[PDB]
Amino acid sequence: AMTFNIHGGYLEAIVRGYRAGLLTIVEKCTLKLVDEYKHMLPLSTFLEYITYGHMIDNVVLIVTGRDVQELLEKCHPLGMFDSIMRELYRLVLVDTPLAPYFSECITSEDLDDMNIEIMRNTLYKAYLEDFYKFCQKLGGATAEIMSDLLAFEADRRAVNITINSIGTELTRDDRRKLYSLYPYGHEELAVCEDIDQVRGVMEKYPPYQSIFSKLSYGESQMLDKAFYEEEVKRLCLAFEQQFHYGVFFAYMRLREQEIRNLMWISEC
Amino acid sequence: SSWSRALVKISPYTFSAIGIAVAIGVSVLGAAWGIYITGSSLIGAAIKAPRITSKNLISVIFCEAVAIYGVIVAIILQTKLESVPASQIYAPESLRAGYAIFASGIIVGFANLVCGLCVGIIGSSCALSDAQNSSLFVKILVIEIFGSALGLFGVIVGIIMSAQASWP
Amino acid sequence: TAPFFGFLGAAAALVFSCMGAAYGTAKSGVGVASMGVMRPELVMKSIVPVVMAGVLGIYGLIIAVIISTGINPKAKSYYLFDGYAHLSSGLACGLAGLSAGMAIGIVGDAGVRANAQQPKLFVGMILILIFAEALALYGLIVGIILSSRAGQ
Amino acid sequence: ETAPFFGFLGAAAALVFSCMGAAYGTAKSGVGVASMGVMRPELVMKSIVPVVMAGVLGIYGLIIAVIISTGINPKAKSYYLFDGYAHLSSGLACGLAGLSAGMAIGIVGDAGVRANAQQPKLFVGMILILIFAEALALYGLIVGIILSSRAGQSR
Amino acid sequence: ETAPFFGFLGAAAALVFSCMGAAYGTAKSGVGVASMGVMRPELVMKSIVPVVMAGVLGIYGLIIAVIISTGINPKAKSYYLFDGYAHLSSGLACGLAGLSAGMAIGIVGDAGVRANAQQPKLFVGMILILIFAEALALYGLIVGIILSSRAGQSR
Amino acid sequence: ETAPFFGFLGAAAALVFSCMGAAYGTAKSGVGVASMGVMRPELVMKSIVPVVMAGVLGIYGLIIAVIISTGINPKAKSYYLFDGYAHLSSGLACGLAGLSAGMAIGIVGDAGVRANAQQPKLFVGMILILIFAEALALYGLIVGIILSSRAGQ
Amino acid sequence: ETAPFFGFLGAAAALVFSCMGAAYGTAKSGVGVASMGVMRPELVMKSIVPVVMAGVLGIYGLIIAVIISTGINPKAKSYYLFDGYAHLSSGLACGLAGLSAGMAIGIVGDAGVRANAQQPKLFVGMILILIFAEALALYGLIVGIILSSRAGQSR
Amino acid sequence: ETAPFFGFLGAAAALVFSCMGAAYGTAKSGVGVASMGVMRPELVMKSIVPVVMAGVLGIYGLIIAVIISTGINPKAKSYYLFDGYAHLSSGLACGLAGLSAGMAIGIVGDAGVRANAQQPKLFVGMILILIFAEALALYGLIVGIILSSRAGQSR
Amino acid sequence: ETAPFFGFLGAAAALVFSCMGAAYGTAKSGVGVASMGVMRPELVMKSIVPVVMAGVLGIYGLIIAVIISTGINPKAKSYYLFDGYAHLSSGLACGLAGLSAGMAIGIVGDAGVRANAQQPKLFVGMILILIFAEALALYGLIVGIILSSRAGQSRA
Amino acid sequence: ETAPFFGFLGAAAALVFSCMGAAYGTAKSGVGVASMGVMRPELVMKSIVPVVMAGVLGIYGLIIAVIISTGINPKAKSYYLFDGYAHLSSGLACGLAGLSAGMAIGIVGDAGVRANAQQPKLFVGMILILIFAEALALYGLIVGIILSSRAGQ
Amino acid sequence: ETAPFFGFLGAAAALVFSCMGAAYGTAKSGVGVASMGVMRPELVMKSIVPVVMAGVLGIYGLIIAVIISTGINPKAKSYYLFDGYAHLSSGLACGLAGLSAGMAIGIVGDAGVRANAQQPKLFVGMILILIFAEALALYGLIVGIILSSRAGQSR
Repeated sequence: AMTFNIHGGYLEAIVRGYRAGLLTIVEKCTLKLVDEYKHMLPLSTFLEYITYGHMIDNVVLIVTGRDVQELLEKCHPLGMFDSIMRELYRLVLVDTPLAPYFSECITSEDLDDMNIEIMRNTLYKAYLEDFYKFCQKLGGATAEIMSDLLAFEADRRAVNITINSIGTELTRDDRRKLYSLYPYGHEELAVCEDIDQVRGVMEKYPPYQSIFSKLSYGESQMLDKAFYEEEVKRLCLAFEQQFHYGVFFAYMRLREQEIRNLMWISEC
Repeated sequence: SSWSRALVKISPYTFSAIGIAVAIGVSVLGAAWGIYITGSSLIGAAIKAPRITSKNLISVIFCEAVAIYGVIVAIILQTKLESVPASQIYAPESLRAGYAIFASGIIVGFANLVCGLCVGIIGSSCALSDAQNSSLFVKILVIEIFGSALGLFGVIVGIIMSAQASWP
Repeated sequence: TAPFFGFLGAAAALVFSCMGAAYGTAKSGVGVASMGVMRPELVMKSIVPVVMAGVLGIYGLIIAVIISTGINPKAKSYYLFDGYAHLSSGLACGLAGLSAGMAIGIVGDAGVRANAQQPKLFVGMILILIFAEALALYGLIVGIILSSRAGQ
Repeated sequence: ETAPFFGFLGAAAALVFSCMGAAYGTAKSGVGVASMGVMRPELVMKSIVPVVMAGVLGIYGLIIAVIISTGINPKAKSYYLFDGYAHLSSGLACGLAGLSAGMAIGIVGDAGVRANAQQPKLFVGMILILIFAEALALYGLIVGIILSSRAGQSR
Repeated sequence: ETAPFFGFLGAAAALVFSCMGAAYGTAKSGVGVASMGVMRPELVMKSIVPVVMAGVLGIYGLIIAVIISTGINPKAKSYYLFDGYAHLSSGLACGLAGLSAGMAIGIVGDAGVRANAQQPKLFVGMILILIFAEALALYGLIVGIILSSRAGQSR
Repeated sequence: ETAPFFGFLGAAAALVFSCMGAAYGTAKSGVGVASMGVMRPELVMKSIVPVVMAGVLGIYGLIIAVIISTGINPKAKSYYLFDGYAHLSSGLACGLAGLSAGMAIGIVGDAGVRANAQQPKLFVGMILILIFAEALALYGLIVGIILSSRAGQ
Repeated sequence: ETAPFFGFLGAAAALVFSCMGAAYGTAKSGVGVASMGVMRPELVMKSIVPVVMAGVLGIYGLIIAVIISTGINPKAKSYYLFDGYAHLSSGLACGLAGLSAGMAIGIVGDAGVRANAQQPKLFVGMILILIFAEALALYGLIVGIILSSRAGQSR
Repeated sequence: ETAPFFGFLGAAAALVFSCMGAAYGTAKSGVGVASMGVMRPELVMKSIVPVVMAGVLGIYGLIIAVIISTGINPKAKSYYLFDGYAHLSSGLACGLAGLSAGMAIGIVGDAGVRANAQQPKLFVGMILILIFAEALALYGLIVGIILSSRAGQSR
Repeated sequence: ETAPFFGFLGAAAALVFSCMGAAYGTAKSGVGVASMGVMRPELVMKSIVPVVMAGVLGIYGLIIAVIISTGINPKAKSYYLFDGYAHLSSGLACGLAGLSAGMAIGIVGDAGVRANAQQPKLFVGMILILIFAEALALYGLIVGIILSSRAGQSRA
Repeated sequence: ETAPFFGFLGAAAALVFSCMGAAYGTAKSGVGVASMGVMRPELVMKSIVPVVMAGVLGIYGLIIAVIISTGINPKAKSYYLFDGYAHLSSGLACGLAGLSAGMAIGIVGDAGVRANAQQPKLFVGMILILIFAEALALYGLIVGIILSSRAGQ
Repeated sequence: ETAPFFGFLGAAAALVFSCMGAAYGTAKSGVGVASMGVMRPELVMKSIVPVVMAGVLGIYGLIIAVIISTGINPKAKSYYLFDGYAHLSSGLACGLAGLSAGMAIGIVGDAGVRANAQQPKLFVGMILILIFAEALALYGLIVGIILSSRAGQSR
C-alpha cells in the first residue's frame, strides 16, 4: 500500500473527506455530488465506472426517442455526461463504455428499448458493459465489491424476469443473458420457471441471501429491486472506509444512497 | 582461478568514503520521500484547518532530526577516518577498517531511510485521521514520536559504530 | 576484510530485519489512524502496538550496538568457513525477522480494523500479534547463538 | 575451510527458506482467519488455531538452524569439501521443502478460514487441510538438518 | 571430488522441485475444496483425494532425495566426476518432473472441485484424470532412481 | 574428461523439459475436459484422450533420458569431450521439442474441448490437430535420437 | 577441439526454435479451426490448410537441421573450428527463420480462417498470404544450405 | 583465426533478423487483408502490396546473406580479423534493416487495409508510403553492399 | 590492428540505427495518414511531407555511413587504434541522432495527420514543426562529419 | 594514476544526477502549476515557488559541480587513488541527495499548486512545505561542500 | 593509448543524449501545437516557441560536442589517459543533463499548449517556466564546458 504514499495521496484524501462529509432534493444532492466530482476532476477509474453506469441510465433515457433534453438536464451532470433512435444510441456509444452494449441489446433502437420491458433489457446490457469497464480496473477488493453488486443486479433481473417478464415474452435463455464473473452465471435462479419458485432460488444467491431476510419489499418486486437490502449492505460495506485502496466509486455510491434517503424522507 | 584471486583485492579508502557519504545520501533520500508523503497528505486536507498541517510539521521536524543525525554521522566519519596513509592503503587491517566503516554506514543509512518512509506513511494516515476527527491528535503525535524514536535509535546505532576503525 | 565483512553482514542482516519490521510498524500505524477515527480509546489501543513495534526496532538497534562493541577482530580470527557461517546464519535470521515484521504488520492492520469495530475477538487479535512478536523474538535469540558460535 | 562454509550456508538456507514459506502461508491463512473472526467471535476461536500452527511451524523451522549449527563441525577434522557441499545441499533441500509446503498450507488455509464464516465445521476442515501440509513442511525442514548432521562422515 | 558435491546438489534440487510441485498441488486443491465445502460439506471428503495425491508425490520426492543423499561417503561407492554429475542430473530431472506433475495436479484438482460442485460424474472422471497426472511423478521418480543407479556405477 | 557430466545434465534437462511441457499440456487438457464433462458427459469421454496424448510425450522423454544415461559408460570408452557434448546437445534438442509440443498439445486440447462441445466434426478436426502435434513431437524425438546416435568421436 | 560443441549446439538450437515456431503456428491454427468448426463444421475441413502449411514448414526446418547435423563427422575431417562455426550458424539461422515463420503463419492462418468463415474468396486470399509467408522458410533453408557448403569450404 | 566465429554469426544473424521482421510485418498485413476481404473481396485483391513488400525485404536479406557467405573464401583469403569483421558488419546492418522494415511494413499494411475499405484513393496513396519504406530498406541493403566491398582490403 | 573491426561495426551500426528510426517514423506517419484518409482526401499533399522527412533522415544516415566507410582505408595510414574507435563513435552518434529524429518525426507527423482532417490552415505550422524536427537530424549529420574530420590527424 | 579519472567520473555523475532530479521536480511542479492556473489565472501568477525551487536546485547542483571541478588541480597536488575515489564518492552522494530532495519537493509542489488554487491558506502552507524541502536540499548541499573540503586533505 | 578514443566516444554520446532529449521535447511540443491549432489557428503561431527552445538545446549540445571534438588533438599531447577520462565525463554529464531537461521541458510545454488555448494570460508564466527549464540545461552545458576547458591535466 506504499504506492498511495508515493503518489496519489492528495486525491485519495480529498475523496475520503468528501465521502465522510456526506452521511428535487435528490436531484440537488446528485448535482452537488457531480460538481464535487468535477472539481476533483486507481479510485479515479472506479469513479469513472460509476459515472459510466449513471450515464448509461441517461443514455437509455436519451437513446429512446417529450422534453428529453429537459429530463437529461434535470438529472445530475455526472449521470448526464456532457460528452455523451439508432443515431442517438450510436453517438452515446462514444465516450461511454456502457452504451454500446445497450445499443446491441436494443436492435430496434427506441422500439427495442421500450420502458415497459425492453428498456429493462437495454439497461441490463448497459450495466453489463459498465461492469466490464469496472473489471477493466485490473481487479481489486473494490472490483470484488463491484462484482458482488453486479451479481446482485443480475439476480434481481432474473427474479423480475421470472416474475413478470414472462408475460412480456422475454425468452428464458435471453432473460438469463439479459440478467448478465459472478453476474454471468446465475443458473440456480433461472432453473425455476415459476415466480414463487424462482423467488426462493434468487434469494438463495449470496448477494440476495442474508440481506433481504423477510423481503416484504424487495425480492417480491420487479425491475431491479430484489437486492435493495443488499444495496444498503454494500453501502454499509463502504462504511468500513478502509484506506489505501480505491473507494471513489464507494464514495459516489454513498452520496447517491444519502440522496435517495433524503428523497425517501421527503417532507418530514 | 585468477579472477577468484583478483576479486579479493580492493581499495579500503574508497569504501571508507562510501560509508561516510552514501549513508547520509540515503538518509536524505528517505527523509525527502517521507516529507513528500506528508506534503501530499497536507495538500489533501488543507481545505479544513491547519491542525493537520501542524501534525505534518511535526513529521517534517522528525525528518529534519533524521537529516541532522545524518550530518552528525558524516562529521563523525570525517573524524572516524583512521590514519590510512596514502602509501599504506593496502594493509589487511586497513581493509578490515574499511569493511567495518562500510557496515556502519549501511546499517545507519538503510535503517534511517526505512524509519523515514515509515514516519512518512504514518504521518500521512495521521493527517487524514486528524482531518476526519478533530479530537484525535495526541494519537497521531504518538506515531510521529515513535518514528522520531526509530530515527534516534538509528542515530545512536551510528554513534556506537563510530568506534570501529582499525586501519594503520 | 573478508571475515570482518562476514561478521558485519551477520549483524547487519538482523539490523535489516528490524528495519523491515519498521515497515510493518508503519502499516500498523496507518491502520491505527482509521481505527482511532472511530474512537479515541481505540486510537490509544491501536497506537500501543505501534509503540511496541518501534521498541522492537530499538531493541534491534541495541543488539547492533552490542555487535559493534564486540566488532573488534583482533581477539578472534575468522577463516572462510567462519565468515561464511556467520554471514549465512545472519542472513537467515534477517529473513525470518523481515517475514515476522510483515506478518506483524498484517496482524496489526487486522487488529486496527477490529478495534474500529466492536472489541469482539480483541483477545484473539492480541494473541496473533503476540505470536508474530514471539517469532521475531525467536529470530533475535537465534541470532545470539550464531553470534557466540565463533572461534576454534 | 570449504566444507564447514558450505555446510553452514546450506543449514542457514534451510531456516531462511522454511521461515519465508511458513510466514507467507501464515499471512495467507491469517487473512481468512481474521475475516472469519470479524464475521463471528464463535468461529474466531476455531479459526485462530491455524495461524498459531503456522507460527509454530515457522518457529520449528528456525530452531532447526540451531540444531544444524552442530551438523558441521569446523573444530573437528576437516574432510573433503564435497561433504560440506552435501550438507549445503541437504540444508537447501530442507529449506525449499519447508517453504513450499508452508506456502501451500497457508494458501489453502486462506480460503478455508475465510469460508469458515458460513460453516463452523469448515474451520475444522481447514485446520485439518492446513495441518496436512504444515506437518510435511516441518518434517522436511527437520529431515534436512538431520541429513546434514548425518552425512558429515565422508567415509 | 567434483562428483559427490554435484550429486548432493542434484538431490537438493530433487527435494526442492518435488516440494514446489506438491505445494502448487496442495494450494490449488485446498483453494478448490474450501469453495466445495460451502456448497456440499459432504462432498468435501471426496475432493480431499487430490491433496493426498500431492502429498504422496511430495513424500516420494523426499524419499528420492534421502536415497540420493545416501552414499555420499567416497569409500562407500565409486564416484567419478561424471558419475556424481549424473546423480545430480537424476535428482534434478526427477524433482522437476515431480514439480510439473504437482502443478498440473493442482490445476486439475481445482477443476475437479469445480466439477464436484457440478454433477458428481464429472468428479469421478476428474479423479481418474488426477490419477493419470500423478502417474507422471512416479515415472519421474523411477527415471531419477535409474539414472542415480547408473551414476553409482562408476570407475 | 568432464564432458559426460554435461551429457548427463543434458539428458536430465531433456527429461525435465519434456515432462514439464507434457504436464502443462495435460493440465490444460484436463481443465478443458472438466469443462466438457460439466457441459456434457458425452464430451467427457473423448476429452480424456488429449491428456494421455500429452503424457505420451513425457513418457518418450523419460525413455530418451534413460537411453542417454545408458549411453554414458567408462568401460565403453574413455572420457572425451565430443561425445559428451553431442549427447548433451541431443538431449537439449529433444527436451525443448517435447516441451514445445506439449504446450501446443495443451492449447489444441483446450480448443478441441471447446470444439467438441460445439460439434462432432469439430472434435474430429481437433483429433487431427492433436495428431499433427504428436507428429511434430515424434519428429523432434527422432532428430534427438539421431543426434545421440551420432555419438562417434 | 571445441568445434563439435558449437556444431552440436547449433544443431540442437535449430530443432528447438523450429519446434517452438511450429507449436505457436499450430496453436493459432487450432484456435482458428475450432472457431470455424463452431461456426460451420463443413467449412472446418478446408480450414486445416494453414495448419498443414505450418507443420510442413516445421518439418522442413527439422529436416534441414537433421541434414546439417549429419554432416558433422569427426572421423571424416580433422579438428577445425570453421566447420563447427558454420554448422552452428546454419542451425541458428534455420531455427530462427522457422520460428518466426511459424508464429507469423499461425497468426495469419487464424485470421484467414475467420475470414474464410466469413467469405469464400477470403480462403484464397489467406492461401496467397501463407504462400507469401513461406518465403521466410525458403530463405532460411537457402541460408542453411549456403552455410553447409561453407562448412565444406573449410581448409 | 577467429574469423569463422564472427562471419558465420553475422551471416546467421542477418537472415534471422530479416526473417523475423518480415514475418511480423506479413502477419500484420495478413490480419489486415483478412479484415478487408471480410469487408470486400476487391480490398482483399488490392491488399497484396504489403505482402510483396515483405517478400522483397526477405529476398533482400537473403541476397545480402548469400553475398556475405560467398565472400568467405578461407583458401584464397588469409585469416584476418578485418575480413570477418566486414562480413559481420554487413550481416548486422542487413538484419537490423530487415527487422525495422518488417515492423514498419506491418504497420503500413494494417493502415492500408483499413484505408482500402475507407477509400481506394487512400490505399493508392499509402502505396507510396509503402514504396518509400521499401526504398529505405533498399538503401540499407545498398550500404550493406559497400560494407561487403570493404572486405577487399583484407586478403 | 584490431581497430578495423570496431570501425566496421560502427559503420554498420550508424546505418542500422538510422534505418530503424526512419522506419518507425514512417510507420507512425503512414498510420496517421491512413487514419486521416477518406475524411480529408485532399490532404494527400500534406500527408506526403512526413514521408519526405523520413526519407531525408534515411538519406542522411546513408551519407554518414558512406563517409565512414570511405574513412576506413587500411592500405595507407594504418588504422592503428584511434581510427576504429573514432569511426565507432561517429557511427554511434549518427545512428542515435537518426533514431531520435525518426521517433520525433513519427510522433509529430501522426499529430499533423490528425490535424489534417479539420482546420487545414495549420499546414504551415505542421511543416514548420517538421522542419524544426529535421533540424536535429541535420545537426547530427554535421556532428558526424566533424567527428569524421578528426580521423586523419590521429594517424600521426 | 587513475585517480583523476575517478574524480572526473564522480563529478560528472554528481552534476548529471542533480540536473535530472531538478528536472523531474521542476516538470512535476510546472505541470501542477499549469493545471491549477486554468481555473483562476490570478492565482497562477502567484505560483512562482516551483520556479524558485527549480532554480535553487539547479544553482546548488552547478555550484557543487564547480567546486568539485576546482578541486581537480594536478599541479597543486599529485593526488592519489584514495583521494580521487573519496572525492568522486562524496560528490556523487551530494548530487544524489540533491536529486532526491528536488524530486520530493517537486512532487509536493504538484499537489501544492492545486491546494493554492483552492485557497490562500493552503498556498502559504505549501510555501512552508517547499521551504522545508529547500532547507533539506541546502543541508545536502552543505554536506557536499564539507565533503569537498575534506577532499583537499 | 586508447583513452582519448573513449573520450571521443563519450563526446559523441553527449550529442546523442542531447538529441534524444530535444527530440522528445519537440515531439511533446508538436502534439500540443497540433491540439492548439485544432482549437484555434491563432494560438498555433504563438505556440511555436517551445519547439524552438528544444531545438536551441539540441544545437547547444551539438556545439558542446563540436568543442569536445576540437579538444582532441594528437599534436597537443602524446597518448594520455586523463584526456579521454575528462572528456568522457564532461560529455556524459552534459548529455544526461540535456536529456533530462529536454524531457522536463517537453512535458511542461505539452501542458502549456493545452493551457494557453483556454486562457491566453497564463502563457506569460508558461514562457517563464520554459525559460527556467532551458536555463537549467544552459547551466549544465556551461558546467560541461568547464570540464572541457580543464584540459591540461599533465604538466
